[PDB]
Parts: sequence; structure tokens; C-alpha cells
Amino acid sequence: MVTIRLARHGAKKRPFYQVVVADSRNARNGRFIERVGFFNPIASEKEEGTRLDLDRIAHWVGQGATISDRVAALIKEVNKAA
Amino acid sequence: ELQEKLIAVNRVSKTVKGGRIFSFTALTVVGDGNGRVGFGYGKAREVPAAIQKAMEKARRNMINVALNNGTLQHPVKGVHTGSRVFMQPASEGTGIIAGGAMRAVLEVAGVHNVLAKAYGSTNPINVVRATIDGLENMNSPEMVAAKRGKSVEEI
Amino acid sequence: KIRTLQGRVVSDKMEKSIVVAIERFVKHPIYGKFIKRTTKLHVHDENNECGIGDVVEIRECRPLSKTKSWTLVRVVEKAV
Amino acid sequence: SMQDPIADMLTRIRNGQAANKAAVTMPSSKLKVAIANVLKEEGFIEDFKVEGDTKPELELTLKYFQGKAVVESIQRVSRPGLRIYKRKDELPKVMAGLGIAVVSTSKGVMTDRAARQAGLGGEIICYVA
Amino acid sequence: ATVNQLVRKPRARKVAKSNVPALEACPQKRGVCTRVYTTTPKKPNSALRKVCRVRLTNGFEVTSYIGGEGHNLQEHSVILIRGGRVKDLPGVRYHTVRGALDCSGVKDRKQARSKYGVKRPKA
Amino acid sequence: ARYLGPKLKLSRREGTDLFLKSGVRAIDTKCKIEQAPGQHGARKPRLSDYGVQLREKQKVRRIYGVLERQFRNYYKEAARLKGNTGENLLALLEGRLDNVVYRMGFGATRAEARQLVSHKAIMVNGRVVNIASYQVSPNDVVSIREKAKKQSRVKAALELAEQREKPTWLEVDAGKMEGTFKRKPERSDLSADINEHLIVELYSK
RNA sequence: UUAGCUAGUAGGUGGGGUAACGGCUCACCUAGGCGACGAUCCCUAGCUGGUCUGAGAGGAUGACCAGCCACACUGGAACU
RNA sequence: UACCCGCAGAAGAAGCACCGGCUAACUCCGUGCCAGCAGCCGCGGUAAUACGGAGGGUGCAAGCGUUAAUCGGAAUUACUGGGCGUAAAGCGCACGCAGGCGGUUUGUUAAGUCAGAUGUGAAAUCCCCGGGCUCAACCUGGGAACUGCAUCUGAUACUGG
Ligand SMILES: [Mg+2]
Ligand SMILES: [Mg+2]
Ligand SMILES: [Mg+2]
Ligand SMILES: [Mg+2]
Ligand SMILES: [Mg+2]
Ligand SMILES: [Mg+2]
Ligand SMILES: [Mg+2]
Ligand SMILES: [Mg+2]
Ligand SMILES: [Mg+2]
Ligand SMILES: [Mg+2]
Ligand SMILES: [Mg+2]
Ligand SMILES: [Mg+2]
Ligand SMILES: [Mg+2]
Ligand SMILES: [Mg+2]
Ligand SMILES: [Mg+2]
Ligand SMILES: [Mg+2]
Ligand SMILES: [Mg+2]
Ligand SMILES: [Mg+2]
Ligand SMILES: [Mg+2]
Ligand SMILES: [Mg+2]
Ligand SMILES: [Mg+2]
Ligand SMILES: [Mg+2]
Ligand SMILES: [Mg+2]
Repeated sequence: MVTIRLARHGAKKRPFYQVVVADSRNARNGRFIERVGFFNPIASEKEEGTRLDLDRIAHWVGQGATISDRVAALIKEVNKAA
Repeated sequence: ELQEKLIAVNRVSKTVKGGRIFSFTALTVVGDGNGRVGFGYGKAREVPAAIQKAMEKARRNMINVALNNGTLQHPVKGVHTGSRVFMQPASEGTGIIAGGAMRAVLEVAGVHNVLAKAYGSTNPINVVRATIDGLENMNSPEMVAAKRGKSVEEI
Repeated sequence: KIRTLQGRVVSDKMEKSIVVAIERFVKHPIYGKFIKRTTKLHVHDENNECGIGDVVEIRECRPLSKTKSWTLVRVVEKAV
Repeated sequence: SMQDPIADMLTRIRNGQAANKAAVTMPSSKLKVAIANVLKEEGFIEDFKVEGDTKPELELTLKYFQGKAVVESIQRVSRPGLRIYKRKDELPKVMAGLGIAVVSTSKGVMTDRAARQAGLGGEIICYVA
Repeated sequence: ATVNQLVRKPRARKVAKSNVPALEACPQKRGVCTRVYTTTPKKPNSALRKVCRVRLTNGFEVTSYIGGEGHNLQEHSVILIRGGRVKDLPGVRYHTVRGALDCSGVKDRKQARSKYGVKRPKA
Repeated sequence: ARYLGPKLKLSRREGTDLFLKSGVRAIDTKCKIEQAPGQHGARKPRLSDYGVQLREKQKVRRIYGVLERQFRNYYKEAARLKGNTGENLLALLEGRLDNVVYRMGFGATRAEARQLVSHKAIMVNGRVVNIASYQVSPNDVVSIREKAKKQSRVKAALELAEQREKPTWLEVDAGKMEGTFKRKPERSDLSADINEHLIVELYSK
């Protein structure tokens, strides 16, 4: 079905994830429906590192989109941050 | 303070009973760096006599061009025999981007920022001839105002 | 919301069908001249009320035959 | 045949001007009269008149300055063989604004400057400097 | 000239005809030496220029220059050829790559060695 | 990747002192400064228009210790940047760390300063920077790190520095062996017998 | 240095058919339909975002990344 | 692993093409229309800066040259932006269908043309200002751009009906 997950861009040894809503069958870095956040695991954390349009994430869940283990974590982490 | 530039030197030849007589030609431009440009062309058996005859010609036979803060008023086309010539007022910082023959003319003229290009024959004597006349026929925001009989914003 | 085309009837021979030509001017992509282009459409004319030469208003609809995806809305001018 | 009378108008101006003629005259037309209006209003000619009712002859009084023709160049742009239309944001300017382009709009014939200021595009009839 | 005319018959750029068709847009080609000989050049020059006829892996058979002073090439020598005409030798449109395959380097070269397939001399 | 050969040859070919030695000596007592290198140095070059453009670009490159590829890329960036390209080229050169290290007097030459940089003797903002072409920014503080502070090269380097004209846009504390890149140098800060527009001309044709 | 092409052909009625409109299919009827605004035939070719070049307009191009299509030894076929 | 500290010693780390004009860089010796060079012109028969070696020099540099290949310069297919008396180019001449173009006035229409609004023009790429790897390549935030298409509503001077 439709799922919200991380498409891994960035460079070798320097991962950078683009959070995307997509048909789960399409390849990880392939066709998606909507971009909805990003996630830098290598951010200096002096400034940002994790940004989620929670309004559109929820909208898609409301219509049955599932959510990665890793995005489900980010959302709990970001909800905690503020 | 007048600026003078040697554009091209060339060997021509004349034939007589005894054989070929070789001589030289010199094409130069003088300018005041502030809107005045002359070109000269001299002939002589030795090169120095030729480069010198030309400057002499270049000093008189000099004309004025209505510059605009070191750049042109509007794009201009020039033509003479083989050479079609084209020039544009560029913004500040660019400098003169142009062929050798034209650069020398524009430099000594005081045209600080321009886009130029020569089409057809790049024969130096006719290229410079075509540039000078282009700059010379180049009219000014004030003369068009005078012509049209109105000192509107366009003045 | 009534998208529509206007053109003239080049053939009325078929039973309940018609051929309509839509002509327009178009700027030439390279040389700038404005060129006539024509689009011929097989259109449905139940009742065959459209005569050749007529000027008619047509609309797009579902497939009616291998080549008909348009039907008649109404006649505009006729019998020049 | 006489399939572009506007080029004809431009040219009669250009040639009589080159021939240091005091005036030029041509069969009239609203469209010529609309262009003559712009020329006069922008000071490229003195004045103009149309005379007669059934076969109107239009007359343009040319203009000279330093024993020179005020009209330096005058060229047809759009033409029967190749119509040229421009949008407001695409309107050419002649001599970096020193000259003018005559433009025909939904609100009648005016200069590039005018049409620009009035948010319009149109058929580019000619350039004049 | 007319717009109308161009609208009926567009501007049509001429397609460039190549000067080394036997290469078929390859940087070199391999081939067997069919004949290995000398030939004299065109006005105003004069010499005995070393050339070879070479049947290439793609069937083409061409004449190719053997530059440098001295070469040990014969029939059935397998060589590598590259583009490059010999101007005073009409017909000759390729050069042999000295020091590749069966073609040896020029003997005793010190300057421009790499254009003649010559190793750097121990020194 | 670095020019390693004789240095005064370069000065001799360009017709000027390129500061490739400390300055302890009048350069004319170390070489025939006013004569090109080689058998035909005495010969005069009746030098083409292309020639003068080439030599001027070489001159600047040889001053800063930059090879062609990097220097061309410097031109490209100067061009892309806003404002006069010629001046932008010199800002970029003058912002190099090996250069700045030299101007604060930590190195007798840009070559020596570069070695200081490469050999992890220089810090920027208390952080070790060891690549010569590191672009230094306004308000940065470059310093000799503690362990490199007792190197006698550095003391000598600061002495000579005190005898050169003192650059405006740098605040140097000789005691601490730290210094501050206050601002980008203006054009007027840099020598006036550099002809950038020639270099600009060479790279536009 | 290809000018004519077309019998399921173009349309109509009705039955059948598909997940669904449809000559998709069949019978009957009408004689149409396409074409110099290039049909038919012949040669070549996956298309695009874009890539390279060029001041631009253009020219050339369609590896790597992404979107669509097509194929899975060759030709054909359906089953789930 | 990145990165940080320590040890040993300049220690293990420089080649390639070019130097007649175009084109930055010149001399000697050898050869003698030979051997050979050659992107174009063109070098070689006794002083060859053009062949080959040397010394010297110029340009690049972990590359440097040669070949192949696209565009550029090429206004040399010219829409922007060319030509046809003698340079390549007016059909030997006329009539004429299709086609292109069409004098002047009014009204009408509103397809061309013009304006506005709305939707769409995937992301990446390009560009701008920032952020992150010691810098850079590279990665990345936001923007701008996608100059296009379509629908609706208007304007009516010019073109078309
Ligand atoms: Mg020419
Ligand atoms: Mg490198
Ligand atoms: Mg049925
Ligand atoms: Mg194929
Ligand atoms: Mg793959
Ligand atoms: Mg692969
Ligand atoms: Mg793909
Ligand atoms: Mg199969
Ligand atoms: Mg030289
Ligand atoms: Mg050579
Ligand atoms: Mg000799
Ligand atoms: Mg090539
Ligand atoms: Mg071209
Ligand atoms: Mg021509
Ligand atoms: Mg005659
Ligand atoms: Mg002829
Ligand atoms: Mg005739
Ligand atoms: Mg009305
Ligand atoms: Mg940074
Ligand atoms: Mg980005
Ligand atoms: Mg963005
Ligand atoms: Mg996009
Ligand atoms: Mg009308």
C-alpha cells in the first residue's frame, strides 16, 4: 500500500534521508507521491538535522498510509523535541 | 595623454623591370581616452617611416563620439567594404571584449565597457574604418531630444 | 463547463456520421510565419441534420465507433 | 501589386526625407493616419492632414534639424509575409529607448513605451529613430 | 530566401564527410599487414616513404604510414593504426602506432619518444 | 603538484622580484635579476600581445604558488562572483591560508608558509587546517599551534615580516603567534604592477 | 530516385463480448474512410526529464540518476 | 573506519609534449631533396632555430601527448543572421490550378493577436543565498527558474471569417 519512508540520498559514508510518501512497491529511491520531510543522521546537531511536515504526514495516515519503523521513531523524537 | 596603438603592419610589393620592390604599410589609431578617435595609414620603404607616417595621419583626421560614462549609448552596427561590425554597451565590470582591431579603437576611444564582434572580412584596415564610423554615427540621448524637439524624461 | 469546437462540414455522406474540419492559424515554430492547420474529426450526427458546408458546433464524448469520439451539439450556419 | 501600403508609407517618408523633400503625400487610410499620429506626437514629423472625402489623400509635413532629416531610420517590422506580434513583457525598444517601436493594440496604435505602460502587447508595425 | 520558401524547404546543414572512415569512429583499429613497401611523394618533395597496406579487423583495407627512422615490419605483421594523413602521399590517411602489437619502437630515440613507442632509457 | 625547481629563474623570466626567498638578501647579489635564464637570456623578446598576457598570468601564479588547473578554477570563480572579475581573482588568491600565513609573518616565504600549513603547524579558530588552499574568512583567527611555537623558522619569519610593509587587513600578535584576518583586502591594498585585466583577457578569448 | 492507400475497410442497425467505451466480434444495411496540411510504401529509431556546446537563437545528444514504454533464447499460446 | 597522539629520518614519491609562422620558448653538431618532419602554410642539395642528437628554454604536471568524437569559432543552411550582372546561384519564354499575399469604408464576429485569473508544468539537474565533511570535489535547506501547455473571463487596433 502507500507508505511513508526514507529514500537514502546523500553520499557514501554520509547518509542523508529524504522522507517520502509512496507506493510501497516502487524502489526506495524511485517513484514517490509526495515529499514530506528529511532526516540527517550525521547532522552536527548544533543546528537542525530532522524536519517533518507533520500535517501532511498525518493527512496521509488518515487515508491509510503506513509508516516505517524509522519514520515512526523520528516522529516520536520530533514530537518530543517540541 | 593621447593614447596611440599600432594595429597592423604589412608588406606589400610593387613590380618593376629590375624585379619586386618591397615596402611596408602601417595602420594605427590615436585617441584621447575620452571620446575622440582617429585612425591613420601610412606607407614607406622601411617600417619605422611607415608606423610614423600613420600616427601623423591619425592625429588629424580625428573625430568625436558621444560616449556615455565610458560606454556606448545604444547598440550600433558599422559597415565598410567587407566588414560588418557590431557593438553593444555592456554593464560595468565587463571591460572590452572584442577583436584586436576593434579593441585598439575602443580602448583609445575611452569606451570602457562593450561587447563587440566583426563579421565577414576581418581585414584590419576596413574593420577599424567600420568601427570609427559606427561610433561616429552613434547618436546621443540629448541630440535625439533636440531632433524630436522635446526635453522629456528621455532627457 | 462546456468545452466545444467549431468547424465546417466537409462530408455528410455517412449514416448518422459527419466529417468536420477545424481550421486554425498557428505560428511556425522556426520561421515565424502564421500557417493554416486543419484537424478533421469524425463526429456523430444522429438524425443527419447537418448538411455539407454547414458550420457546426461539436463536443467531445465517449467513443461511438473506432474513429468517433465526438458528437454534434448544434448547427450554426448553413447552405452558403 | 500594392499589397503593403504601410511599407509604402514608411518608404515614401524615408525616400522623400532622404531627398530633402518638404512633404510627402499618399493615399490615406485609418491605419496610416493612426501611425502618422504617433510620428507627429513623438516629434518625427511636423504635422499631417488628409484631404478629400471619397479618395482621401494624406499629407505628411517632414522635419529637418541640422540640415539633417529628423528620421534617421524607418523600417517595416511586421508585414504581410510575416506578421510579428509581441507580448507586453516582450516589447522591443529601439536604440535602447532613444527611438520607438509603433505597436498596434486592442486600444489602438501607440508606441512601445505607451503600450508597455498600459499593460499591452500588439502587432509590431515599425521602428523609428 | 522567402520565409514561405524556408517553410516549404527548411535550412538543411550539410553532413560532414569523414577523413578516416576506415576507423569507423574508433580511436585506433587493428589489422594485418598485406604489403610492406616504400613509395615516393608528391611535388615538391622527394624520398622513399615507408607505408604498408593493412587489412583491418572490420574488413576495410587501407594504406598506413610507418613513421620514424627504421622499422622492422613485414607481411603478416599485426599492427595498430590511428588517424592521421600523410600530406605529400595522396591516399595515405592513417598512421601506424609505433611500439604497439608487432610494431616496434623507433630505435635510439631520445626526444618525442612517446610518439615513437620508445621506453625511457635507463640513465 | 608543486613547483620544486630553482626559484630565482622564475623571477628572472618575469622581470621582477617574486619574493620567493626570504628577503634577507638584495636579490641582485644572488642572481642576475635583470636577465632571463638560459643561453639566450640577454636576447630581448619582441613580445606578442598573447605573450604579455601569458607572462602576466604566469607572474601571478608564480607569486602565489598555484598551478594551472587550480588557478583557472580561481578565474572561473572570480568570474561567477559579483563585481569586477580581475579584482575577484586577487581576493581569492589573497584569501588562501598558505598566503595568509605568509602575510602574518609566520613564514619567510609562501613556500615556507605552505610547509607550515601542510605539516599541521597552523590552526584556524583553534582548529587544525593543513590544506594550503583553505579559504580564510573575515574575523578568522589563524595561529601557530603550541608545539610549533618554538620553531626558530617562525621567529625569523616574524622578524623579516616586521621589516616588510605591514598589511592593513591583518592584526598580528607576534608574541602569541596568532593573528586575525580582519577583512578581505581591497584592490588598493595589493601591488599596482599586477595587470589582472590582462589575465582576465587571457581567459576570455 | 515512394502518389495514390483501404473489404472489418468507414459508418449504421442488432446479437455476442470486455472490468469498461469501441468493428472488439458477427450478421445485415449504407458506400464510405485516409491522402500533397504528405496518406501508402521505403530507410532509421525506444520517448522524456535532461546532457554537452553556444551570448543567444540554435546545433549535437538520450551512459551513469529519475519518469514512461517495450522485451526476457526465437516464433506462438493461453492457464493461475 | 574518520579523526587524535607518539617514533624514525629528506628520508620512499617527476614525468610528458613542445620551442619556423599561426604559438609561449634558440643555439651548436650530424645529415645533405637522403634519413626524415608535417594540424595548416611548408621544412630537407653544405650556416637547417622545421630532420636526428645535444645544451638551453617554454608550456603542463601524476600526468603529458597522439588518435577518435559533439558543439564552438563558421554570418560556412544566415529565424535571430547571407546571397544569385561579371565570383557558386534567375528556369530559354509565356499561360495558369493548388498555395502565399492582397487597395479602401462601415457593421459584425472574436479564430489569429493581446490582457488577466486558475490549474498544471514530478523529483533530481542548472542558477541564487545559506548549511555540513580540515578545504575542494561531494552532500544538503530554501528560493528562483521550468521562457510551456490547458480552461475560464475580457480587450477589438492589426490579420482571418
Ligand atoms: Mg569571409
Ligand atoms: Mg590535480
Ligand atoms: Mg453494438
Ligand atoms: Mg534499433
Ligand atoms: Mg545499471
Ligand atoms: Mg551498470
Ligand atoms: Mg532511467
Ligand atoms: Mg513469448
Ligand atoms: Mg615566438
Ligand atoms: Mg616535431
Ligand atoms: Mg647544419
Ligand atoms: Mg576534433
Ligand atoms: Mg551556425
Ligand atoms: Mg555569401
Ligand atoms: Mg557588360
Ligand atoms: Mg556565374
Ligand atoms: Mg531570363
Ligand atoms: Mg460590439
Ligand atoms: Mg563549508
Ligand atoms: Mg540544492
Ligand atoms: Mg527546494
Ligand atoms: Mg523540476
Ligand atoms: Mg475586418
